[PDB]
Amino acid sequence: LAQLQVA
Amino acid sequence: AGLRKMAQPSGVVEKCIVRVCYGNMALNGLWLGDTVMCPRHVIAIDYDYALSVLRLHNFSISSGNVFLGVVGVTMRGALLQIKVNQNNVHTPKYTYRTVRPGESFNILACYDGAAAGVYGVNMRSNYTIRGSFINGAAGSPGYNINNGTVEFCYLHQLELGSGCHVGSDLDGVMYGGYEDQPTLQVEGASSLFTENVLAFLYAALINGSTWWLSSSRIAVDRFNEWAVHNGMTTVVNTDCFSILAAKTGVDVQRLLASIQSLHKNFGGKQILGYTSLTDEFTTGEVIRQMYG
Amino acid sequence: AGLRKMAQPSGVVEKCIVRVCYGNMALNGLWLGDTVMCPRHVIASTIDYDYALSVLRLHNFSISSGNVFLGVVGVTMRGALLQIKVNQNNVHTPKYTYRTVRPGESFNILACYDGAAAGVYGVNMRSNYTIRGSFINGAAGSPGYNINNGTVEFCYLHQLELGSGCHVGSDLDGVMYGGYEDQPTLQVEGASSLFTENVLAFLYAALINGSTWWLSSSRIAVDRFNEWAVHNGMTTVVNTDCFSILAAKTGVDVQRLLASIQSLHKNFGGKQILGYTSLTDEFTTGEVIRQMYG
Repeated sequence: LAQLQVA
Repeated sequence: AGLRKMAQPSGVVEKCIVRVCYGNMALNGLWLGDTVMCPRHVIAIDYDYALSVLRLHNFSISSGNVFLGVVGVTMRGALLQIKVNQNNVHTPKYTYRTVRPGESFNILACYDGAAAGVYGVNMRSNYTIRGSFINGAAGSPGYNINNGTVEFCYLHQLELGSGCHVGSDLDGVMYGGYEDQPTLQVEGASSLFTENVLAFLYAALINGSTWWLSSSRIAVDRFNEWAVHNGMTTVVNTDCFSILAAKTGVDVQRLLASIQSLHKNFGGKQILGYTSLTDEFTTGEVIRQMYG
Repeated sequence: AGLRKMAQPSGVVEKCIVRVCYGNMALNGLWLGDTVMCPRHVIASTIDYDYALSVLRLHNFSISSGNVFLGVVGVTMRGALLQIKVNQNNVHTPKYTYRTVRPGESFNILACYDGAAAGVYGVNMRSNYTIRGSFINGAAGSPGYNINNGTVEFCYLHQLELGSGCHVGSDLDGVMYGGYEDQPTLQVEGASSLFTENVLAFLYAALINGSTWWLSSSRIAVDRFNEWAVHNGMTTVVNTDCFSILAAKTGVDVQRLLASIQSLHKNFGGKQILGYTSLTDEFTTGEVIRQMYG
């Protein structure tokens, strides 16, 4: 699970 | 005296940060001239389809309290290139440059379109950086400053399962070819950049740390054979150490032998506060901090 | 995820740096309103600073913001600083306060040369009132600061380097940290100890980031640990309430971390924690809580 760091 | 990982002053970049919001998504953008660049996942994936059904008015882009009107959006690799209705009058002289493994740059960590922190990093051989970012950090820029010209080299994109960090360049090209997708990706193995470790040891000598210094030498050729079995990069050229070797009177071959003994063990001692070899400092950083 | 020693953004401070020259000396000053503060050693030829001030000519100062020179109106002694009154107000003066930091507290250094910011990094005041900096000749007058809700809190102006390479400054009231003399005499830094409350914060950051290899199953009471600490190069633990949220989030109490600290002493260097020296003391509970949770 790559985490695309958008809020 | 001293050696510290530091950043170049962030003021000229701070005035370029904006908040970019779309739907349930919020991250940071970089506002230069009349364009805002941000990671495309803010519209999340078939990114082309996402763009095709975009409603421009669903954007909220702001610089502090100042809202920016969206004129148009185009895809730029893993970035959106957003044309806005106002020029950023505080746009600095700037370039874009893609960095290579082993090179240092500055991260301005941003949340909600405002700079929160600044720290230096170094691009690993697997194209990740040792960052500190939590959710909302995407779009934080990486930069270097040369002669007052800001060279933008990174926009933060994602964190891998192991916790290390991946960005794209400002051309929209992801470092290391990682995908801006929520999929299982694992970063490759990484090796210590020997050239950087050498720079660190020269810094140590200049700061009076000599306990670890070998009387022995190892030729660059023989070292490189050991290196590839021991998680370190090869040394091909040593021109970048001429100044430091002259300042200290210690040649690269003696430092390479020292590296071999220190790679396994520091034996409970420290070198400039470290208990393990570090490759985060380039020869350039070391020369600047020692000599200005 | 991750943990890095960061600086707060330096923009608001950068516009306050000036170059201050007098005679053969050049260093940095901090220009706020119509005053420039700088280390008083810029007027030195032991130094009798009162004598040096008595023979000073105002026209011998050269103070500049970029290529703009400021007219000098007056000078007053302020401990180890000079307060120099100038004929122009800095229009970029932020809202600001002064505060003297205490050992174990973090702040930001803006390293300056020739009246211009060159680098920015976070530091932590040591138990012997020195900071682990990187400064070379010309850095005196470089300011230390914290930013709290839009107000810049100035807490340090760089003064000198001791023989060991340790860095010492004064607060903005002109009081030297640690009582070191702003003189070129031989002084040695006091004994320094690792700041245990900060090591505790660091180990909580490590747990939150999935690092548990070093975690002891044993426990030691705070006061018993403190007796050990002062014979083992570490400071006593005085504040524990600050750890309440971290203990709650991790399920690990302070007494367990204290036992872990003792054990980390006994194979010191055998392994890093989050890529750092295992007994890192440069992070405060506040810094950790910010980087973990925002």
